[PDB]
Amino acid sequence: PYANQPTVRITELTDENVKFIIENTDLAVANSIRRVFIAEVPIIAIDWVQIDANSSVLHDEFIAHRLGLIPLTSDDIVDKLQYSRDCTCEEFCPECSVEFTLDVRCNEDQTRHVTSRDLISNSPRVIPVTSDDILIVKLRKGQELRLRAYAKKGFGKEHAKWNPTAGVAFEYDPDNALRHTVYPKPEEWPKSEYSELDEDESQAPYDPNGKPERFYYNVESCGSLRPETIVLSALSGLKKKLSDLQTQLSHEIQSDV
Amino acid sequence: QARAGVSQVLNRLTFASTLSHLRRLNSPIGRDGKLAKPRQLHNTLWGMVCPAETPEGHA
Amino acid sequence: KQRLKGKEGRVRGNLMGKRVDFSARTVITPDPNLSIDQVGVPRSIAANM
Amino acid sequence: LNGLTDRDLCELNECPLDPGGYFIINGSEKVLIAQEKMATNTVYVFAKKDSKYAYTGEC
Amino acid sequence: DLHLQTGYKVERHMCDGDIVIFNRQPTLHKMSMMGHRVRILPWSTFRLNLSVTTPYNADFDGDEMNLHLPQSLETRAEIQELAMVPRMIVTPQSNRPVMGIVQDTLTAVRKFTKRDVFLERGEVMNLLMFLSTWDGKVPQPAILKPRPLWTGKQIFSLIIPGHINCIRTHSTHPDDEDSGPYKHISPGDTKVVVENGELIMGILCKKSLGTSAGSLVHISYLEMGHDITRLFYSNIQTVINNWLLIEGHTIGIGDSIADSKTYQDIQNTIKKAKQDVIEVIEKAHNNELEPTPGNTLRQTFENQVNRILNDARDKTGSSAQKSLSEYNNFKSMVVSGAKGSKINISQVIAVVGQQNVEGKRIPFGFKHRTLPHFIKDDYGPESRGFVENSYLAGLTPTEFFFHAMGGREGLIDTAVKTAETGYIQRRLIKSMESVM
Amino acid sequence: MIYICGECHTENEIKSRDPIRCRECGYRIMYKKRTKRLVVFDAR
Amino acid sequence: RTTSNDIVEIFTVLGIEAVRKALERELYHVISFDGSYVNYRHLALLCDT
Amino acid sequence: EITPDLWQEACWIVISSYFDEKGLVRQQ
Amino acid sequence: MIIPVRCFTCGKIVGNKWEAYLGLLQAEYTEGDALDALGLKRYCCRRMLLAHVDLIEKLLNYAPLEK
Amino acid sequence: MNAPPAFESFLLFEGEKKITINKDTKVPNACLFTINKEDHTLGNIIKSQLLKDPQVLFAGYKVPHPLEHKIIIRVQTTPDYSPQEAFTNAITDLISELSLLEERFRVAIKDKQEG
Amino acid sequence: HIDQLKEREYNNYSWQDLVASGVVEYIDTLEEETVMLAMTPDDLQEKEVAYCSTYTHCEIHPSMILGVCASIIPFPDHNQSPRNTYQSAMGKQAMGVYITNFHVRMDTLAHVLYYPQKPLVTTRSMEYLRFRELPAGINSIVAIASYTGYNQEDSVIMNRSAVDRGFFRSVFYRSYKEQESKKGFDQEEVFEKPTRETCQGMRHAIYDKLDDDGLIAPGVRVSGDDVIIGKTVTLPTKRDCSTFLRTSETGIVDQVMVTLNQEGYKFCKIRVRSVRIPQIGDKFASRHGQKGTCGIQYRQEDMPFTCEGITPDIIINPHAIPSRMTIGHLIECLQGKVSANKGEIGDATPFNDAVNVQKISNLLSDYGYHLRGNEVLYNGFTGRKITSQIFIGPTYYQRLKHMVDDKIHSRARGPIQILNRQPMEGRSRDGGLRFGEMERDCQIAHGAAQFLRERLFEASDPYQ
RNA sequence: AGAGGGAACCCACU
Ligand SMILES: [Mg+2]
Ligand SMILES: [Mg+2]
Ligand SMILES: [Mg+2]
Repeated sequence: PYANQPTVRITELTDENVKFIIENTDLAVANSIRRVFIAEVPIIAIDWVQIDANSSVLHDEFIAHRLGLIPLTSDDIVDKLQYSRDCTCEEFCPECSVEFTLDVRCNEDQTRHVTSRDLISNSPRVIPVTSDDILIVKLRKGQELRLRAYAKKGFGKEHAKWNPTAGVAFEYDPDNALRHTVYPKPEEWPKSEYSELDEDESQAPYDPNGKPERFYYNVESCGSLRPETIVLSALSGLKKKLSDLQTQLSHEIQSDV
Repeated sequence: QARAGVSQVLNRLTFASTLSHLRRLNSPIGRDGKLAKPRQLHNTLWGMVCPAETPEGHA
Repeated sequence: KQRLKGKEGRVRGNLMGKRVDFSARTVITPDPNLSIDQVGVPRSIAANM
Repeated sequence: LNGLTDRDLCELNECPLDPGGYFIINGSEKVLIAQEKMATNTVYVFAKKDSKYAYTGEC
Repeated sequence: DLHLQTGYKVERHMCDGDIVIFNRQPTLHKMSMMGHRVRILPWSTFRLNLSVTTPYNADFDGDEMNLHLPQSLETRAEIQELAMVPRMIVTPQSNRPVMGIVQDTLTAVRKFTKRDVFLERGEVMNLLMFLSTWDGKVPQPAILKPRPLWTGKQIFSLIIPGHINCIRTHSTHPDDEDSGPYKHISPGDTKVVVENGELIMGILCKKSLGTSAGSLVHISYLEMGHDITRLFYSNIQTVINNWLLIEGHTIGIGDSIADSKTYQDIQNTIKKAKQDVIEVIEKAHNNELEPTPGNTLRQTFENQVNRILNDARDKTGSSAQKSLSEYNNFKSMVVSGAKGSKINISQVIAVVGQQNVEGKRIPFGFKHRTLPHFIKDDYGPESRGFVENSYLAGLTPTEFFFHAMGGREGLIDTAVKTAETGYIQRRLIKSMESVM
Repeated sequence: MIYICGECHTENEIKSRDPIRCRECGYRIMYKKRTKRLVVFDAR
Repeated sequence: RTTSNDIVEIFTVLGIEAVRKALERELYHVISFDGSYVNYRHLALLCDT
Repeated sequence: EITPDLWQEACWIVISSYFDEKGLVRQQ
Repeated sequence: MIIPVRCFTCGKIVGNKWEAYLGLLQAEYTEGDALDALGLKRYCCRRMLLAHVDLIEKLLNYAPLEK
Repeated sequence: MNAPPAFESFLLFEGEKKITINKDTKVPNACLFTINKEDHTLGNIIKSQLLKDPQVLFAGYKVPHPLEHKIIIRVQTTPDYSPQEAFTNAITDLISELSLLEERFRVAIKDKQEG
Repeated sequence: HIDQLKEREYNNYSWQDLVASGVVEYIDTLEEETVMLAMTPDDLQEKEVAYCSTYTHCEIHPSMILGVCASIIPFPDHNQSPRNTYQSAMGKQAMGVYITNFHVRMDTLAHVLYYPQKPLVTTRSMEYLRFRELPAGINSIVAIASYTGYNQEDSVIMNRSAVDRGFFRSVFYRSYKEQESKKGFDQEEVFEKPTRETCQGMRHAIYDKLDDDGLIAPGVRVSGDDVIIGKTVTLPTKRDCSTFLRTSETGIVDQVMVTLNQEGYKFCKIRVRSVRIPQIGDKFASRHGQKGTCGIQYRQEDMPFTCEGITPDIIINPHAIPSRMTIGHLIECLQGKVSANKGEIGDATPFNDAVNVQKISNLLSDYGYHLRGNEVLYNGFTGRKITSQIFIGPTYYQRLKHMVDDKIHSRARGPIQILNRQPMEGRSRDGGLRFGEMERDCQIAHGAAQFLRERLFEASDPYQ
């Protein structure tokens, strides 16, 4: 009646992705982890745009949308930052926002590419992933674009700009031994990267008492967070949600009893 | 007594709409007269009129 | 006579059938989570009626 | 706009890809739709159902 | 002015549980206006269950419907006691149910009710949570050892309300099973028997859960009432739609493709048919054609060639339908009765067939030829509109043009018949409106 | 207020209820300027 | 057993009850040719009216 | 001087020349 | 009109890839080889660059209303 | 015009209780837990942890409507054991599992980086 | 001739030189009855069993029998002809960049899409229709599956996380024109900011957003029943004839233009923009007659995913395919998968015979996918494998002009007609729905006498 | 402090 003791092994660790395997755990726990990867990891993104001048061929909310989709470096101060609904600063504060400033005017003859490098922030910890450059708008001669931007803290449930990851590859049982899917012609299917069988045989023999384990992961980061710390933030967030649920359940038990 | 719908406002919803409106034909048979023979796709329309492009409804 | 004779005259278009109050119209979408005698109504329409 | 280059059309704020072929009447773009009609100066022979004439030829 | 006393009337906003009239034009029959209960949801569209889209004749491709809100207790009680949706399950027009199980739910019901479907414990609990009328007791599994496994028939027997007794047959039921042995021990599980509210055997389909007389829904209505039948509908849809998440359904290229042996058989049949038509043409030109009783030379020639072409199309369709595997999604859709048909399968896989205009083969619109690409006085199958290619192989441009000519007739008929039918309906109603 | 001329692209001070004519433009069409009040945009 | 499908001649030859029965038969034929079924009461009511 | 094997290239080059010269509203 | 910042499917950043893609096409790479050189392996990310039509170049041809 | 704001999928406004417990009168030793502003992420993991307790007879979750944000979890236990105790044990159990996984993942990161 | 047309530029050899050389001839319908025509120069003119050996003319390409709207259909000979007709109808309603000059044109109604894409699977006729210059639609990863029952009948399940990234977002433009005029000798209309004490009829709407000349400045947010142009006519002290927005508009003023009309009077046009994020009920269509509304939107964590983490943007129901017989949809999906993996643009000219389903499958099998395009998908909610294998691939869809926000309507009480004192007609006039004769007949068959009385007497006009 | 019209024609939706 108690938990499993899951073990984790890491095969690939770069600046863009982590390939790791989790063994001895449940399919529901694995799916909860992989869906907390997408929609429950907080990062920092632009959520408040005020445009003073816009003479470009793209309208104001088009520019605001393209600015909000720009990823920002949120590696260490995302936990120190507070949600705007949970901090005492009315409108925006440095504890509840990060201010950006854009000021580009095209005086020169050939067209100027307004990129993410032109965004200037007050805090040195937040960079729009420029240690190429995300193109925002192209300016003809005589055109101008000045604006202010504020960045909040949120996760992927609210909006997809707070999604910290690219596509998350999740896979269990590469050789169909549990028969969760039924191939009408098993000889016609390509074999997975984690397939442990020979090229002659298409599927493993059916396992009657087996249950899914040894879950394969490949979490690709978009640049906002390191893919090593995406997993740690996800685990901490899921643990925090469970602890909050436990506290509310216990309080309800003492209230109704 | 005059014919109607000879001149129409140009449809500018998309480029395909504009081109198809600029290359449109019309038959002056009334829509209230209800006969299958003028509305049928004749054999002589090979390569002259698109066999697929036609409105749905009374026209 | 033209005010009474045909369709959308006074008799057929204003007495046998007529435009009514307390009505609404919008596009329908499926919902398998509703019972067969239940209809989903948007909040703006339910506020207007 | 006849015979103008793409740069001239852009300087006159006109789309180079616009095909033309329409009229501007009171600011609204109007298009003339071709009307089908029976060909003239040719002899056709028909036959009606309940008419008193068994065979009729018209021109 | 906010003081309220007895006798005042407050025009409050519409809330949950309000009774409304839901209508879709045209209003052909009395089930096109039925009463519903209001549930308030986000976004700006009307929501409705997939069962009631059949009496409304509606599909979600841009249809709009009208909402009528009764304003008095008199008319609210009248709509509640007369025009509610469960009270219009069975029509008086043809004494059969008017609403049935459709689409994804039907296609997944037949797979759920197939014999080889076994459910384990967590899936059983997940499905049992979507039963509103469940009594909270988990039934004994059909298999207890080595591992506890349930069957889909057990869960659907839990769905079945009361003690309904019903006997139906599956669409793939052989005609020789009842005559010979194994009458009550079915090899293909194609005989539906419901005894004492439990599904003993059989595979459910259109013929048991559809809008036909003597169906399970019809007997459920006539034995239990509209409330219990409404709960039956909702439970079927919720449980089966939640199991469809585990099961899955699709359609693809591999369903529409066949094997090379069947392809060569189809090609041989087409070649033999074309050779036969050439032989009949030779007999007609050599004055060796004896007219059939009661026809001229043109009539007997057209009858003979049309018989040859129709037999060819039927034989190719039978070969294509025999070629299908048990996992074929087209066959699943057709056998369930949700959508599609065997002629649709035949036209997809083997042969589209002869194209007809005004019930007749393609006329010579040019001077004694159908197209300029054909030679004069050619009565062969290619010249007169027989398409020897399936939709997968692609219709050849002459076949495309002839198919467009064929479909234009159906579009024209659909455009034409509506005004005449509407005038007939109006005249009939105005004649017999006051007969009581 | 000030309007932008058609092809001159030049600001010109125009009085109300007066004919619309451009300063050193022969052109009869002029456009209004961008508002000075601030508008807030939400990137969602 | 000899009968026609012309309503007026059946009427003027045989009588009102016979043409009522013939009209019922012709309506049933033109409805059930499509394989559809309608209840007898509606056809009987139309023919009686 | 015949094109038996490559015909698609020649056909669509001819069609491209036709649509380069005439256009799509040439009748109007 | 302009290249989107992120892939619609998975959210991978493709806004910075457009100029390098045009540079590789000018340097006479195959389109597939350029897509593999840019690091796009999923066909969603591949079709984001493969099916893009850059209309902002046509839109910048007209003279601006402002100075 | 009828689009709900995106924060209502996970934020409790004033008046809603996070968890409400109602007993089930049809069968003994059964309770229904209604959890607001949560979804399959917690529902599936709580159900799977509850199915590992041998004294739990029934365990499942459902979402009544995808447009709304609530979960109904029905737990039936054997007599002498209560569904509230089963739920508390499951949550504590999952927290312990996640803590073990977090510390082992940290060890694996430290091993892979410069090692 | 082929080489001279290959070097078309810097040689001035063209179609006129081709016609004048005597190799291409114009044939009308009457002369077409006396010629023998061939599909193909060699495939119908070789040596075989003799069908005809007196050919006089040859087709250039058989796919030129299609029109403008039917030339954008990929594989149109694999579809049913009613579906080809429906796509030819709906291609004129597909939304996109309708012209490159849209920033100057003050059209009454306009729709422009944010991110149009050229199709991955295209027809060779598109180059001459300029479809790759002004596209209308986005390639989308489409999985044909029965997921949660919200895509049943013709409905569509969309990806919310894709939509939040700009998928099928668009701008709706509307232009309002107002013309001041001296209609009477003592009747003058002037553009001015109305003032409450000097204007006879002032509505409850606010007039603060206007300037002193009575015209609202560009860049100002506007909403329902707001004032955009302030026009007042003197009363023989002044009657206000200011124009208002359409109800539930909620837009932003984009451009304000002032000019003089033909009569020499002041003329003003204002363009208002509004963004349209796709919602439940918005209508979407393929290039094969498969139209339908958006049933529901799921986030990326809830949509099904493959082994690589790809989630479909759009899920359509498999029930649409078998009755409608649009196999060209599936072939377009398969070719789009092959084209996206290879890096080329697929060719879907109608009568090719150089492309087959088997050839496309053999090309797909080299890239590591199943040859028929199926993939193993996982459940978004539970993580379990789906037992069936889902057919998934990129497919070009379009957004149509019919959105639910332009069609939603409700009325409790409001304006009435002058003559018969019944409610008005139309959405814009806050009108009421019609309870027609067929509805009255249906209520008669119901037997709801007091409901029929309320609808026809009490809900509509009562009188004494 | 309830403004505020109508006819015709065309296109489009189910
Ligand atoms: Mg229907
Ligand atoms: Mg329908
Ligand atoms: Mg419909």
